[PDB]
Amino acid sequence: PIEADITSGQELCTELRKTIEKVHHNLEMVSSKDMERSIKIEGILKGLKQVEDEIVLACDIDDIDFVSDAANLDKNELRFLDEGMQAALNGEVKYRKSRMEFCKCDSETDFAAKLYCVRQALTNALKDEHKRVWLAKCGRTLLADFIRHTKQDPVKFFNAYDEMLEYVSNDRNEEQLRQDVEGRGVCETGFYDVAIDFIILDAFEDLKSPPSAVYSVTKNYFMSMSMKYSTLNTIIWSIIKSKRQRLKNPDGFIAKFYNISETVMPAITLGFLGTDERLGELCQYFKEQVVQFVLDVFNTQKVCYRSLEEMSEDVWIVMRNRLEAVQTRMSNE
Amino acid sequence: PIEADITSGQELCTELRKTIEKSKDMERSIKIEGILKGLKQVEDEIVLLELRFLDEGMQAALVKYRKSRMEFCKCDSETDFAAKLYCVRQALTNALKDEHKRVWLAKCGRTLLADFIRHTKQDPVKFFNAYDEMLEYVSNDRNEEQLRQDVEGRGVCETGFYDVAIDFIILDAFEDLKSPPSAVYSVTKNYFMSMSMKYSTLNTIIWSIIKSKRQRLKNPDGFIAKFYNISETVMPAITLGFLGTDERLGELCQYFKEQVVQFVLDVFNTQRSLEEMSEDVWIVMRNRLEAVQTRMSNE
Ligand SMILES: CCCCCCCCCCCCCCCC(=O)OC[C@H](COP(=O)(O)OCCN)OC(=O)CCCCCCCCCCCCCCC
Ligand SMILES: CCCCCCCCCCCCCCCC(=O)OC[C@H](COP(=O)(O)OCCN)OC(=O)CCCCCCCCCCCCCCC
Repeated sequence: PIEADITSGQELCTELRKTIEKVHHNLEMVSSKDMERSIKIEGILKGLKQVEDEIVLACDIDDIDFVSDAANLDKNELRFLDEGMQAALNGEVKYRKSRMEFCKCDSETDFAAKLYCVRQALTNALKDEHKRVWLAKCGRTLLADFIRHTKQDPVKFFNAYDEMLEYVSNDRNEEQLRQDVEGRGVCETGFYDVAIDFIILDAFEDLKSPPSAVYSVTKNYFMSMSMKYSTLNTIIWSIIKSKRQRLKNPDGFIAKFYNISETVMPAITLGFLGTDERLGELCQYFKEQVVQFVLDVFNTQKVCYRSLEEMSEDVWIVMRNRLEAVQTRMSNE
Repeated sequence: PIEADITSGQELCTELRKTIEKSKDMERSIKIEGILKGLKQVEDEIVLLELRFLDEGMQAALVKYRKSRMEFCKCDSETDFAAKLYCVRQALTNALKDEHKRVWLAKCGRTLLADFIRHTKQDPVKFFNAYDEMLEYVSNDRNEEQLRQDVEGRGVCETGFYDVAIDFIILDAFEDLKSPPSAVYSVTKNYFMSMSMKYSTLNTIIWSIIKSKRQRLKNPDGFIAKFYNISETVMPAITLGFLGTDERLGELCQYFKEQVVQFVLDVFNTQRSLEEMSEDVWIVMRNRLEAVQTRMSNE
């Protein structure tokens, strides 16, 4: 492909030189400006010929990102995958986004199966209360360390994070949590469906297509970090205030998360859409490992697709370690 | 002719430039980057290288314009558009041959927008400099060609007052304020922010957007850049007015919008001659602008 690109480019430059040559020969035939044009075109032709010979012969910010571990990838028989496969063929896998290509799967059916399996493994591993407690504490210190890195105070985030932790731990709020996400088109209420697909992955998607206004403000090389952040918080606060008006329940799941968004979104936007390579690289490492986690659990060659307990162990290992590497990347500065 | 030929080369270089944009591996990247560097250099070089008056406009199209506002002025047909418009163009430019009327209208528009920036408890000093800088620009006939190439580049047909000021700037402004980005609208209509908080946030956004737009201009001292200077200064006050929570400023904003629209409606109303309608269009214009500056002055 690249060879084809340069091949066509070589043809373009050759024709371009031919065009300039004709003009120069012509201009040569016929005032100071007339001679002036011939002089400039002459120089233009010289440079284009040199270039010809040479040919003949939201902005992502990269950051160190390479975490890997042992994987069980020696068998082709994966009853668990087949169970999801059969269920997928059965017609019991209703997705909300179908990120099959994002998960690098073969077809909707392979994604549909692997999803049904990943749903099971994640919720199964999160049956352990210690794992839920550890994961919450890790996400807290991770987002806190970042909000710290923007020279901000994460108290309000702690309040929203803790307020949200009490809601999900209290099972009496389960129906409302469903009524919310189901009203926003989410099908099941597992961790992946509500946390990964609905919140984070959509957030990484929303950060790739920001309004022309907000990004024009973030990428202003004449604004300090402080004024960038101050402007962003006002916008985010006013939008979440504007969205909170439309909610059917002011203490429901969407409102409880909007409280977290009001606090952590300003710092995250400033990271992804700012001009600081330090803050931007932190965001990319965070994004790259979260995406790599979703990529790893959707690979029969990285996790164990044979049983619930094997996959539950594997998906928890990948989740636990990816999040730690990010929290470390954040804690050390 | 030869100009078209060099224009053809410009297109070819532009396409090649984009195609080029699309240890040995690193070495090749450096080499192609150098090729792209040089290609852009020459690219830039190449770039540098009964109804009497109606009858006049009637069948005159047999009238190049930008937007068909046939409904905007509620006349019979598109062709009735071209006549009434061709007709309005002449009257405005003819009446604007008078230096006294040019001076009065400029003086009126100046104090009007200043009262606007004042209503936001702001200082219109920067606007005054931007307003004057362009007034010197349009008054100097040596900038006439550049003023064409700019507006000509944005699809404007004629260089009269109506085509550049009303059709191109004002009426476009009334439209863009009706479809604001989801972000800017939520901030202005935030009933929990003070007047100061809204204006300051709006100015930061507007200043940064115009910086992002100003980067794309072909002339940093051309007509469009001179207008962006006016926009950078008065637009924050105007946006906060139309989309804010103050009913005093909002009502003032609405009165201004209603007065300009009815003026455009009146000049496109038959119930004529070159001098007779030139007299008529100026009186309505003079009267509409005065009524607005007055209601602005008292508040
Ligand atoms: C970009 C970063 C964003 C960070 C902020 C937003 C995301 C985190 C905060 C919101 C958490 C929602 C929890 C409920 C979800 C749900 O409903 O999932 C249900 C899950 C799955 O088990 P189950 O309930 O199906 O088991 C039923 C058995 N019969 O179990 C829960 O109860 C939730 C478990 C997680 C609790 C939160 C832990 C801390 C936050 C996550 C850490 C990582 C942050 C994101 C990294 C990309
Ligand atoms: C939404 C509000 C926006 C406000 C800020 C932007 C608009 C106002 C400021 C910029 C003025 C541009 C002038 C060029 C226009 C043009 O092209 O008109 C061309 C006219 C007509 O003659 P001619 O040039 O065609 O003759 C060509 C012969 N060869 O003559 C001019 O030279 C312009 C005369 C007017 C000068 C400006 C008057 C003061 C500003 C307006 C105040 C009231 C508000 C507007 C009400 C409709």
